[PDB]
Amino acid sequence: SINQKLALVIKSGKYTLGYKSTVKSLRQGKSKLIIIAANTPVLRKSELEYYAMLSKTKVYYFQGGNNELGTAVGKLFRVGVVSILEAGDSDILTTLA
Amino acid sequence: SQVFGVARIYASFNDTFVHVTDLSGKETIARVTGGMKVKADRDESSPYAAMLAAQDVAAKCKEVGITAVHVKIRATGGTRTKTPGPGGQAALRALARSGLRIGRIEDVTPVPSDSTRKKGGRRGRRL
Amino acid sequence: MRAKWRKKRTRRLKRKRRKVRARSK
Amino acid sequence: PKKRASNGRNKKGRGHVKPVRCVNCSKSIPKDKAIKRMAIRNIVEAAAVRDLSEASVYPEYALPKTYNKLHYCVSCAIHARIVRVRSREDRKNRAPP
Amino acid sequence: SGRGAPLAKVVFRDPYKYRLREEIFIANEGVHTGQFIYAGKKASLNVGNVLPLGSVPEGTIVSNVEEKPGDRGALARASGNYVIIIGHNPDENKTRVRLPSGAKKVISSDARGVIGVIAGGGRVDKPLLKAGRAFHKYRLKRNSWPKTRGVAMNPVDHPHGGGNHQHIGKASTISRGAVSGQKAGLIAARRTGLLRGSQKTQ
Amino acid sequence: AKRTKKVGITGKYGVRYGSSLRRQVKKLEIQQHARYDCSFCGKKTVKRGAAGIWTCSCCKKTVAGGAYTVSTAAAATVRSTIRRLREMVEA
Amino acid sequence: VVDPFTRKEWFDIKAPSTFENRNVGKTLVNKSTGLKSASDALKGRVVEVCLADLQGSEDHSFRKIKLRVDEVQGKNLLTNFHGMDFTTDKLRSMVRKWQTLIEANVTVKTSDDYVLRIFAIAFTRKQANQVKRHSYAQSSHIRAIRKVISEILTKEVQGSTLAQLTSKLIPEVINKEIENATKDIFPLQNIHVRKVKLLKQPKFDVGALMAL
RNA sequence: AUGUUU
RNA sequence: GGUGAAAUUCUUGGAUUUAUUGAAGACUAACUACUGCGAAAGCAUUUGCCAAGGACGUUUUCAUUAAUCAAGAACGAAAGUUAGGGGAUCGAAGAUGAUCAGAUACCGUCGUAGUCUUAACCAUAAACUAUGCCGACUAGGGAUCGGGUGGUGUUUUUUUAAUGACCCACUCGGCACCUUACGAGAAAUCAAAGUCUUUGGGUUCUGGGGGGAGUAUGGUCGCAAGGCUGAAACUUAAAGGAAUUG
Ligand SMILES: [K+]
Ligand SMILES: [K+]
Ligand SMILES: [K+]
Ligand SMILES: [Mg+2]
Ligand SMILES: [Mg+2]
Ligand SMILES: [Mg+2]
Ligand SMILES: [Mg+2]
Ligand SMILES: [Mg+2]
Ligand SMILES: [Mg+2]
Ligand SMILES: [Mg+2]
Ligand SMILES: [Mg+2]
Ligand SMILES: [Mg+2]
Ligand SMILES: [Mg+2]
Ligand SMILES: [Mg+2]
Ligand SMILES: [Mg+2]
Ligand SMILES: [Mg+2]
Ligand SMILES: [Mg+2]
Ligand SMILES: [Mg+2]
Ligand SMILES: [Mg+2]
Ligand SMILES: [Mg+2]
Ligand SMILES: [Mg+2]
Ligand SMILES: [Mg+2]
Ligand SMILES: [Mg+2]
Ligand SMILES: [Zn+2]
Ligand SMILES: [Zn+2]
Repeated sequence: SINQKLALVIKSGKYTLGYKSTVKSLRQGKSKLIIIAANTPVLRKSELEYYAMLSKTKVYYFQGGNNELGTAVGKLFRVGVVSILEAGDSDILTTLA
Repeated sequence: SQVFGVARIYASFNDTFVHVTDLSGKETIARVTGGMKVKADRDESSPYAAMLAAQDVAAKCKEVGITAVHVKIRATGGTRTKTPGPGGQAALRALARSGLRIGRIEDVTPVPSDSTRKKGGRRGRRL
Repeated sequence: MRAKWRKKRTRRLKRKRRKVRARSK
Repeated sequence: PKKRASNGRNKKGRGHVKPVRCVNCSKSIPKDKAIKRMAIRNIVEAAAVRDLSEASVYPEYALPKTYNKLHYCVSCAIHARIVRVRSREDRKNRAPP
Repeated sequence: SGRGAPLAKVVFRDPYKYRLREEIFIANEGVHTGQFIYAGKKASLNVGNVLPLGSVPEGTIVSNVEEKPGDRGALARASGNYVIIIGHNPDENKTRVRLPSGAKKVISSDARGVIGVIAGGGRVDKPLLKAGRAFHKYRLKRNSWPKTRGVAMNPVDHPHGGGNHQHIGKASTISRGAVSGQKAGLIAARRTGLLRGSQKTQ
Repeated sequence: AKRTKKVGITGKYGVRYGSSLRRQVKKLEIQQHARYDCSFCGKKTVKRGAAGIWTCSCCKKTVAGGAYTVSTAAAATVRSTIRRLREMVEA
Repeated sequence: VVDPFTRKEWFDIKAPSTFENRNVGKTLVNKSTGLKSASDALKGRVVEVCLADLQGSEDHSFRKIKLRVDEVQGKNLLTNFHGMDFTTDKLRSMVRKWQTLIEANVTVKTSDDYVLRIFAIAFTRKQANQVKRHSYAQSSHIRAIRKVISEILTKEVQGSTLAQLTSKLIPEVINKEIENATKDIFPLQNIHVRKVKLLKQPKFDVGALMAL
């Protein structure tokens, strides 16, 4: 599922965790897809959406909160947004929508 | 070609009701019970009392103008018996034999979906 | 006597003994 | 001793069976133990069938039946003779009469 | 102060003059700061929104319910209390509601209520545990505590006063038609003693 | 070490007020002094102010709640009922 | 010493609009007075009439039809469909041992304004060459059958008015549709729409009522 | 329907 | 109304009955079976979500990781306890009507706690198959549940075929059943209660005539009711099991 693809990207691909690194990757154009936690504040989610619209980056809305997103990306801290730089050997980039 | 009422025979134990009403049931015509036709306090459910009550009900119905009746027979129902009393058959006999026409006999005994824990206790009535 | 009622009488006796022992100290 | 090879009931591999109330005395008896008889009677039992066919306004009315499942406790079934005391060998006969 | 339920300060825009209008609502449980509250006939069925009683479906749980339209809230205002919509009478528009006391009331369908239950529920479940805690409770409500028993007074002070033993002497159930100075005890009591069985007589 | 066997936070009350009352008070004091998860920032930083007010030390968001818990079971049931009725009204 | 039947006048329940027959019977009520109108005493009465007595065909002896008086118009009670139910004798006759009983209930809105609850019943059946004596379903065939029946009922309703739904219930085309959609799951000998219940009426709509 | 002891 | 018959009870404030609605809580009839799942207690309306599980199939993987288990833990019908909610029905208590010689019992009418639910206790039942668990072997047979395999198979349409349902045969696992028992038992009966004087596959628990007595005491658990552990003095020639005839 989505958690499995996220784990595959964590173990094999390239990624950034957190708002500042995600926005940096979006403005650098090296973000392939951004996953936004459900409990992310709506203003921050809207600004990330605007950056992804400007950079033509896909947006996936994680059904869980930041704790669940951190667990899915295999970390022990809260993650409000994940940016995928290189999908690696994982089908997260094409098997969406 | 006929004027139809509803017989609504409630044949419990200890009593039988012969209660002829209109097609809707809002208005009733000559509701007679088996106890009104006997004074023993135990024959009120008896077939003779039911026959007399139904004969009186039919006589009063065919002065109002009821010529035929659809038949709805019920027991006590609920959680008590499910079995019609001894007087329902005699009441139907008298209704059919007093000149009234008979139509659409149905058993309308109330049947629960396993509700209303029954009276008597788990050891039942001890006789 | 029925064993159940013997048990009930014994339990009542035990309760009475417990009360009379508790009242002393 | 043990009167009946399985039990005075029908419960093996079940453990617990919900009770039903005897139609005669309202005693609680497990459903697998209660004596169950289907009563499928003509509304007009035997005598007034002719009278009701004569008084009926419909030719070939095909009068209905009353269906009622009767659940009896052992004591009430024996008292009302729905079941009877049988010989020791005749008890081992489950075919209905 | 003096209220169990918290209050919510909700700021609206004045539709007729350029300024802000602060209103003091009784906060419903789940209402949070920064939340948008919608009030009117066309507002959505969300907790904290103010709706006419007729505009909500049967079974809706409301609070701060107006007894009359425009009274700005009369019913189900204490902490943890709420009013249940049980049905509407669209002709001669009225809404049937159940009050916290269990009483059924017929209210105009234009009367408003706040969706949800009043915050602060479960307050009376905690024992006060202390005369000091009762003191601080009533210090910010009114001088109604502590209470001297009338039976512990002298006859001049109370109907229950006097006697060589502390006792009422006559029935404590007092007629509704009694006058001031007599209405001490159980006024117009339909019944007395420990309540056993079910409530909601009909 | 475990300083008290059962009184817990009610050890401050000593031997007063009765064991049943101390137990009833203990349950709700534990509830009211517990730290709860912030539904907005996901942090275990929500603590009670006055009764019915629960504020997150992070993100400074305060929510109206129960007197001693953030969400009463009655309020959760009412939230579910309102969600269901809103869904029925919209469709 | 009053004889309440002297002051009662008769009315004719011209109950249906399309079933097969306008006349269903007569009913009596107290004559109109100042503080008690006969039109008020009427116009709420529900009459239960056999579908066979409505269609003239004896193969409708079950499926009684409830009709509520919607308007009293000069000794003619113009009613409309209020609900239908199978007879107790028929239902008990179909409910037999050594077979699986499947029941499905849906709450649907008709095309125009009407809210109905549809109860359908079905029974597993023996094949032609079955030796097995019970022919039970596997509790997932039951779920698939219930899903299919619910879809069929919710498609037959929501695409027709109350009158159209009644005129589709009389031929029992929904039963045949269920049989055709379920014959690939389980035989289902005795598919029937055992009950239609009217949950909420819309605005009176005397114009729509005035069709008979 | 009930009828106590040996 | 209620009963075998009555009475308490309701009733021209219209009782009971009938019709259209509403509300409340409980329960899940018929389908329901010598049928299913679960360690047991238990589990029977639909649908959605959440994890779980046996059996089957497997030319997938590890390789002894296993069996039974003092101490120690989880669950544990009903009743009962505490605090809320709910309280329709039935209903320990209580009140009453009748019988009786007495009947604050059976029967009748009410009716509190309870019955329902949340959060905590309680840990007991003829908690039974009165049959510990694991393993091997020793008759026959037909049903049935779940999985699988095969068929010139019947039936359902998609357009070859396929599944779906059904039949036949086999197979694994399960609830059981019928006959016969080489065998076992005191017998009733038992495919295990057999493979025991031809006595030993492994392991846990329990009993030593009947009472006193599951009592006293101590310990321990429980808010309590009580639970677990548990004597002795003393007393007694029987108590008991199965079966036979009256
Ligand atoms: K009688
Ligand atoms: K005094
Ligand atoms: K109760
Ligand atoms: Mg009588
Ligand atoms: Mg007897
Ligand atoms: Mg015996
Ligand atoms: Mg058991
Ligand atoms: Mg005081
Ligand atoms: Mg005082
Ligand atoms: Mg003084
Ligand atoms: Mg004075
Ligand atoms: Mg005075
Ligand atoms: Mg003094
Ligand atoms: Mg002797
Ligand atoms: Mg059912
Ligand atoms: Mg099954
Ligand atoms: Mg142990
Ligand atoms: Mg229990
Ligand atoms: Mg007796
Ligand atoms: Mg034991
Ligand atoms: Mg045992
Ligand atoms: Mg011994
Ligand atoms: Mg013996
Ligand atoms: Zn019985
Ligand atoms: Zn926060």
